Amino acid sequence: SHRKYEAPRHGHLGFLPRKRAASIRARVKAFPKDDRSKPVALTSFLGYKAGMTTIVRDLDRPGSKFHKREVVEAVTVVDTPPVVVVGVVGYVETPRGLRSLTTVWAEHLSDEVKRRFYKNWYKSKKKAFTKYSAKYAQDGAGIERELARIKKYASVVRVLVHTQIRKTPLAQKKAHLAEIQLNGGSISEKVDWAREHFEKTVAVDSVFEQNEMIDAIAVTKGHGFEGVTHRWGTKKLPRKTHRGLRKVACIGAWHPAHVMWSVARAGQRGYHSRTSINHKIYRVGKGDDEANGATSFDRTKKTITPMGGFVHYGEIKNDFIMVKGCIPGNRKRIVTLRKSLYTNTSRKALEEVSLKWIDTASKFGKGRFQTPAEKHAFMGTLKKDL
Amino acid sequence: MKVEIDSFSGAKIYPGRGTLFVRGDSKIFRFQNSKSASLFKQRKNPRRI
Amino acid sequence: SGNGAQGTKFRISLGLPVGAIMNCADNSGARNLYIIAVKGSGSRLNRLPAASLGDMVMATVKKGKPELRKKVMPAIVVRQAKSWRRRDGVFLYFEDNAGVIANPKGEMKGSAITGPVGKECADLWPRVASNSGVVV
RNA sequence: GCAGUCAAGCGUUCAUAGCGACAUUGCUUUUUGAUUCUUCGAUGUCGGCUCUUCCUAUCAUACCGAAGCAGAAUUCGGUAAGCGUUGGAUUGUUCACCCACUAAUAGGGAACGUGAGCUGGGUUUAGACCGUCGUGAGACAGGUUAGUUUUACCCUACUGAUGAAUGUUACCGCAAUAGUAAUUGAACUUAGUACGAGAGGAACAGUUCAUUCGGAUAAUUGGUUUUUGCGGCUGUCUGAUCAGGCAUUGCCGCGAAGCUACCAUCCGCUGGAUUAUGGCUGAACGCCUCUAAGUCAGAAUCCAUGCUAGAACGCGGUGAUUUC
RNA sequence: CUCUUAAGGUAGCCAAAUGCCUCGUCAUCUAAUUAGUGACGCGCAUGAAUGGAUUAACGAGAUUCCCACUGUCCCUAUCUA
RNA sequence: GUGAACAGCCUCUAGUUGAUAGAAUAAUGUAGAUAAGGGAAGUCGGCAAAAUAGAUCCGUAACUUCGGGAUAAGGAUUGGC
Ligand SMILES: *C(=O)[C@H](Cc1ccccc1)NC(C)=O
Ligand SMILES: [Mg+2]
Ligand SMILES: [Mg+2]
Ligand SMILES: [Mg+2]
Ligand SMILES: [Mg+2]
Ligand SMILES: [Mg+2]
Ligand SMILES: [Mg+2]
Ligand SMILES: [Mg+2]
Ligand SMILES: [Mg+2]
Ligand SMILES: [Mg+2]
Ligand SMILES: [Mg+2]
Ligand SMILES: [Mg+2]
Ligand SMILES: [Mg+2]
Ligand SMILES: [Mg+2]
Ligand SMILES: [Mg+2]
Ligand SMILES: [Mg+2]
Ligand SMILES: [Mg+2]
Ligand SMILES: [Mg+2]
Ligand SMILES: [Mg+2]
Ligand SMILES: [Mg+2]
Ligand SMILES: [Mg+2]
Ligand SMILES: [Mg+2]
Ligand SMILES: [Mg+2]
Ligand SMILES: [Mg+2]
Ligand SMILES: [Mg+2]
Ligand SMILES: [Mg+2]
Ligand SMILES: [Mg+2]
Ligand SMILES: [Mg+2]
Ligand SMILES: [Mg+2]
Ligand SMILES: [Mg+2]
Ligand SMILES: [Mg+2]
Ligand SMILES: [Mg+2]
Ligand SMILES: [Mg+2]
Ligand SMILES: [Mg+2]
Ligand SMILES: [Mg+2]
Ligand SMILES: [Mg+2]
Ligand SMILES: [Mg+2]
Ligand SMILES: [Mg+2]
Ligand SMILES: [Mg+2]
Ligand SMILES: [Mg+2]
Ligand SMILES: [Mg+2]
Ligand SMILES: [Mg+2]
Ligand SMILES: [Mg+2]
Ligand SMILES: [Mg+2]
Ligand SMILES: [Mg+2]
Ligand SMILES: [Mg+2]
Ligand SMILES: [Mg+2]
Ligand SMILES: [Mg+2]
Ligand SMILES: [Mg+2]
Ligand SMILES: [Mg+2]
Ligand SMILES: [Mg+2]
Ligand SMILES: [Mg+2]
Ligand SMILES: [Mg+2]
Ligand SMILES: [Mg+2]
Ligand SMILES: [Mg+2]
Ligand SMILES: [Mg+2]
Ligand SMILES: [Mg+2]
Ligand SMILES: [Mg+2]
Ligand SMILES: [Mg+2]
Ligand SMILES: [Mg+2]
Ligand SMILES: [Mg+2]
Ligand SMILES: [Mg+2]
Ligand SMILES: [Mg+2]
Ligand SMILES: [Mg+2]
Ligand SMILES: [Mg+2]
Ligand SMILES: [Mg+2]
Ligand SMILES: [Mg+2]
Ligand SMILES: [Mg+2]
Ligand SMILES: [Mg+2]
Ligand SMILES: [Mg+2]
Ligand SMILES: [Mg+2]
Ligand SMILES: [Mg+2]
Ligand SMILES: [Mg+2]
Ligand SMILES: [Mg+2]
Ligand SMILES: [Mg+2]
Ligand SMILES: [Mg+2]
Ligand SMILES: [Mg+2]
Ligand SMILES: [Mg+2]
Ligand SMILES: [Mg+2]
Ligand SMILES: [Mg+2]
Ligand SMILES: [Mg+2]
Ligand SMILES: [Mg+2]
Ligand SMILES: [Mg+2]
Ligand SMILES: [Mg+2]
Ligand SMILES: [Mg+2]
Ligand SMILES: [Mg+2]
Ligand SMILES: [Mg+2]
Ligand SMILES: [Mg+2]
Ligand SMILES: [Mg+2]
Ligand SMILES: [Mg+2]
Ligand SMILES: [Mg+2]
Ligand SMILES: [Mg+2]
Ligand SMILES: [Mg+2]
Ligand SMILES: [Mg+2]
Ligand SMILES: [Mg+2]
Ligand SMILES: [Mg+2]
Ligand SMILES: [Mg+2]
Ligand SMILES: [Mg+2]
Ligand SMILES: [Mg+2]
Ligand SMILES: [Mg+2]
Ligand SMILES: [Mg+2]
Ligand SMILES: [Mg+2]
Ligand SMILES: [Mg+2]
Ligand SMILES: [Mg+2]
Ligand SMILES: [Mg+2]
Ligand SMILES: [Mg+2]
Ligand SMILES: [Mg+2]
Ligand SMILES: [Mg+2]
Ligand SMILES: [Mg+2]
Ligand SMILES: [Mg+2]
Ligand SMILES: [Mg+2]
Ligand SMILES: [Mg+2]
Ligand SMILES: [Mg+2]
Ligand SMILES: [Mg+2]
Ligand SMILES: [Mg+2]
Ligand SMILES: [Mg+2]
Ligand SMILES: [Mg+2]
Ligand SMILES: [Mg+2]
Ligand SMILES: [Mg+2]
Ligand SMILES: [Mg+2]
Ligand SMILES: [Mg+2]
Ligand SMILES: [Mg+2]
Ligand SMILES: [Mg+2]
Ligand SMILES: [Mg+2]
Ligand SMILES: [Mg+2]
Ligand SMILES: [Mg+2]
Ligand SMILES: [Mg+2]
Ligand SMILES: [Mg+2]
Ligand SMILES: [Mg+2]
Ligand SMILES: [Mg+2]
Ligand SMILES: [Mg+2]
Ligand SMILES: [Mg+2]
Ligand SMILES: [Mg+2]
Ligand SMILES: [Mg+2]
Repeated sequence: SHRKYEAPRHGHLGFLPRKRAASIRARVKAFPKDDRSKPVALTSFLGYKAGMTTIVRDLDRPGSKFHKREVVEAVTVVDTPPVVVVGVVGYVETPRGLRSLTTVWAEHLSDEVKRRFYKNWYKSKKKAFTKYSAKYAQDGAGIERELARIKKYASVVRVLVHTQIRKTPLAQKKAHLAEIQLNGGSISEKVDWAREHFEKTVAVDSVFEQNEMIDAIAVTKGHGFEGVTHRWGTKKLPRKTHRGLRKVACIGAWHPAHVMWSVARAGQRGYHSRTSINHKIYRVGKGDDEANGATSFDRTKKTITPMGGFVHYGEIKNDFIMVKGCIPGNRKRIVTLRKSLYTNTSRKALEEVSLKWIDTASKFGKGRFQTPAEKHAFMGTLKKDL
Repeated sequence: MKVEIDSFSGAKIYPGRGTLFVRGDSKIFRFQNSKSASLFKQRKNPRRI
Repeated sequence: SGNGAQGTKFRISLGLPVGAIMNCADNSGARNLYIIAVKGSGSRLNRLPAASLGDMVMATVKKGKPELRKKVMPAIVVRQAKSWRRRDGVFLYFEDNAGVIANPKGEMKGSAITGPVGKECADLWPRVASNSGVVV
């Protein structure tokens, strides 16, 4: 018999299976389209999510009801250290996909990615890339042989980079390695651009910019073995039900004599590699610049770091991308910011917004003061500081 | 950017935070957080807190 | 809203489902209004049609004049007392629930409103703001 | 129950816009019967709640074709199940009947879906009451009232979880295949314009938002308090004070952190190939024709862009590769 | 007026727990009521110690409505053993 | 001792400190709870739960067998010195 009242299905079948992923670094499933006329630049970037804040700005949307009126939005502050190039990877188009055949590393790698390659840095002899340094000891016949194949084959080129974790207040002290595909034209100049950038850092002053709809790829905050009501959003059973009310009722019919793959069943919620798209960048700040939170309307000397620092993270002493809306992933987690896959023109993109007030009140409690100089002026003298 | 004063205590209410409350005879009160809005509904005297 | 409303309304927090008894603040004689329907509600299973500020609801007069009782009539909510959110960041709410009597076309039945009406209702219905006192 | 065939007539005139008698050929079996094949060393039999999937005889949405289609509205039909189909009063009800929202609120199947999922209200017990029938015990698809809902730890299936063996170990990847989602409306403008004698009254493009669904997320707001964090209070106890014990977390106010909410916020992409249909050139048939060969534009369709997993026996690159 | 019986249901009451047709008809309660109550009744099959009708008080009895109140529900979320 | 009280809670005299334990705090449970707005729209049905609760003062209807209904309903006060 049919349903008495038909209802939409709880959940999304295009996100099954909901098992755990491989690593905490979410890999990039797709890079933007290669253009032959654009200059050679990076098309994705890796950062660390650090806290959120509420920002007052002006809505530059004509035809709306709050045009030229202050609105507030919630933004995220992803951390951005200097990121250095250590490797070049090529890929030849085969009839079974892509295939890497040459990966050329750098000469003097840092101790961050050397710690990545070992599971026990305290017992290891630290002998990684010691016989690889013998390649750089000769004239360079074996060095340019590996790059001449990239100048001939390997139509698409990806670049191994890693974040400088020692400029980041995390307690990990071990860098994350990832691939970034380059969509600049003249594919022979791809490996010629990254040969000069061996042990040379890459900032976000040329990768990203102001007023840009970008993508975000990260791993969902885990929640362990979660029950079926909070996982799928199932309507709860009444109070009178024996042996369970926070469950799902009967799974299916008699025929087929199995459990279908589309019913709501209990299992892992969290730790899912997701991809959220269309996020707007509001501010790209410098690390050495005093008063990163200074606004042209505000003109005061204060940074984006709250009073007492960020919740469970610390302080920002480096660059940062200040992007619109909630980004997937939790605090202290690696997150890959990606360029847009298409030219967005939908009247919410290409909007030249300008910030007005950047909040730096404490997120550890109820924020009553922005700067500690404002707290000393409002509260006055106390028993201490004498 | 406009900072209003608290109706109960007198602290600085920042744009983004704070809960406004309007009385039935159209008097507008602006509270800082869930503390002063709770002590207003219990008939507390701000000159005694 | 529906047909007859000038302009659109941004979504605020719903606080008045079907079965809520609000007040009636005008000189029409009705004392309370009983929500039986919401114009523009969703057709989802097991959702009570909920209302907010500025919504056009179908009401039945329970207390007041006997000529206004035992009949269906439209109503426009003027006070909600649920903490909604405006775009500028304030979380404001009234003291009680209230509404006015109206026709299906949108005109007012009374002549005055003895209480405050928020700007989400005063900008959506022009005849309410013409008879209201102070806004917000 | 549904769809035909023929055409006497209805439709002011006109059989076939929409219908269609008298006859007649079928399909479905979501009705009720017919039969007694399976089950009486037992398949737990009604209804609702809850949940997934499938069918089209399509209510709405997308694109079109006809009209006794001027516009608006409505009726008929095609490709189409991608997506949506409710809040309630009463009834134990399926059914039925109203109120009302909505773009619309369609018909169904899966052991008349689903009781080791629930409820048990009805009927299918033992108590009892009334009416009728019987001399009586008692009977009654007559009415009413109270009446135990048992077990998964097994195998499989499913949601998740590791994992031996491919010289070992570590890092970065490719991708077979499988799943796949976004849906729908209102307002402003176009426009009181097209149309019409008037009455009345659109549409594409553009813009602002909303309905439902999905994934995230805690800045703020709201909730939760075993931070028993601080303060207050009662009864009793340690002689008083201070500071505490106990009252199965004593009670009350506040309360970060964490969790969490369309009671909070953010986000949901783009091309190609087609069906219906409308045409191009062009025969069969010196003409005429969307067609027989070729070919163009085309739907919420299909496949990809994208997104989610990564074959634990699919694969590639690279680092290191032990001395008692 | 007529047939017939030993006598032909009287006083009351009623879609009541007793009414098949019935979800009776009317009025009220409700936006909407097969429910509840108040009435009408030629009442398949109401009725006088088979006890009829009405009753204050009483009830872990059956049913309907209203106020206060509440996650029971919209709509779930959190904490503790 | 508090209190109307051999109520509940707390201590003295007397008896015990026995009921398999350790480490974690996932789902689902059993038990005890709390929730903004609305207030039963859930459901066969206000089922379960919540609210009211002691004392003093004021006030208390229809109806009735005049005994009752009645703690009717509906309000106020309450601590320390
Ligand atoms: C009628 O079919 C039922 C069948 C039945 C037999 C035994 C137990 C339960 C149901 N019998 C009655 C008398 O109802
Ligand atoms: Mg159905
Ligand atoms: Mg229903
Ligand atoms: Mg891809
Ligand atoms: Mg790729
Ligand atoms: Mg090679
Ligand atoms: Mg280790
Ligand atoms: Mg630390
Ligand atoms: Mg956990
Ligand atoms: Mg939990
Ligand atoms: Mg959610
Ligand atoms: Mg039970
Ligand atoms: Mg459920
Ligand atoms: Mg399953
Ligand atoms: Mg905080
Ligand atoms: Mg709070
Ligand atoms: Mg608006
Ligand atoms: Mg009034
Ligand atoms: Mg329901
Ligand atoms: Mg049929
Ligand atoms: Mg004729
Ligand atoms: Mg004709
Ligand atoms: Mg014909
Ligand atoms: Mg024939
Ligand atoms: Mg026929
Ligand atoms: Mg046949
Ligand atoms: Mg049928
Ligand atoms: Mg037959
Ligand atoms: Mg048989
Ligand atoms: Mg059987
Ligand atoms: Mg069985
Ligand atoms: Mg049995
Ligand atoms: Mg059995
Ligand atoms: Mg004609
Ligand atoms: Mg016409
Ligand atoms: Mg019209
Ligand atoms: Mg299909
Ligand atoms: Mg489907
Ligand atoms: Mg839909
Ligand atoms: Mg209905
Ligand atoms: Mg219902
Ligand atoms: Mg019902
Ligand atoms: Mg209609
Ligand atoms: Mg069976
Ligand atoms: Mg059948
Ligand atoms: Mg069945
Ligand atoms: Mg079963
Ligand atoms: Mg059972
Ligand atoms: Mg039963
Ligand atoms: Mg029963
Ligand atoms: Mg029996
Ligand atoms: Mg019996
Ligand atoms: Mg019987
Ligand atoms: Mg009866
Ligand atoms: Mg019974
Ligand atoms: Mg009993
Ligand atoms: Mg079990
Ligand atoms: Mg067993
Ligand atoms: Mg098993
Ligand atoms: Mg398994
Ligand atoms: Mg070996
Ligand atoms: Mg106009
Ligand atoms: Mg005309
Ligand atoms: Mg997100
Ligand atoms: Mg609180
Ligand atoms: Mg508490
Ligand atoms: Mg304390
Ligand atoms: Mg106190
Ligand atoms: Mg004391
Ligand atoms: Mg002292
Ligand atoms: Mg003791
Ligand atoms: Mg306790
Ligand atoms: Mg909190
Ligand atoms: Mg929690
Ligand atoms: Mg929202
Ligand atoms: Mg949502
Ligand atoms: Mg949106
Ligand atoms: Mg794309
Ligand atoms: Mg194609
Ligand atoms: Mg083509
Ligand atoms: Mg067609
Ligand atoms: Mg031609
Ligand atoms: Mg010819
Ligand atoms: Mg064609
Ligand atoms: Mg052809
Ligand atoms: Mg031909
Ligand atoms: Mg052509
Ligand atoms: Mg689509
Ligand atoms: Mg992908
Ligand atoms: Mg997508
Ligand atoms: Mg593999
Ligand atoms: Mg294989
Ligand atoms: Mg395996
Ligand atoms: Mg292979
Ligand atoms: Mg290998
Ligand atoms: Mg390998
Ligand atoms: Mg008589
Ligand atoms: Mg007599
Ligand atoms: Mg007599
Ligand atoms: Mg009778
Ligand atoms: Mg009856
Ligand atoms: Mg009827
Ligand atoms: Mg009446
Ligand atoms: Mg009722
Ligand atoms: Mg009735
Ligand atoms: Mg009666
Ligand atoms: Mg009869
Ligand atoms: Mg009798
Ligand atoms: Mg007698
Ligand atoms: Mg009783
Ligand atoms: Mg007794
Ligand atoms: Mg616990
Ligand atoms: Mg005692
Ligand atoms: Mg005790
Ligand atoms: Mg024991
Ligand atoms: Mg233990
Ligand atoms: Mg629990
Ligand atoms: Mg509540
Ligand atoms: Mg609130
Ligand atoms: Mg409340
Ligand atoms: Mg109430
Ligand atoms: Mg109900
Ligand atoms: Mg009620
Ligand atoms: Mg009942
Ligand atoms: Mg029911
Ligand atoms: Mg019922
Ligand atoms: Mg019952
Ligand atoms: Mg009740
Ligand atoms: Mg029950
Ligand atoms: Mg109870
Ligand atoms: Mg309470
Ligand atoms: Mg009282
Ligand atoms: Mg009484
Ligand atoms: Mg005193």
